[PDB]
Amino acid sequence: GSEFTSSPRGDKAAYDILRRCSQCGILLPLPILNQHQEKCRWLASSKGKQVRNFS
Ligand SMILES: [Zn+2]
Repeated sequence: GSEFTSSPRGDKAAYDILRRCSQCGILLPLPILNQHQEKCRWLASSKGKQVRNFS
């Protein structure tokens, strides 16, 4: 099988309100997530190397 959520990790009952970043590993509630969204977007936009696209 190739399923997920099948490995040992910490236990909590609030992982649905929190948000996590697949490239940063930090967890934010909601108002502090705005600072992550701007900075993580700026880095991901700036990280543009070996690019090639034409018609
Ligand atoms: Zn991030």
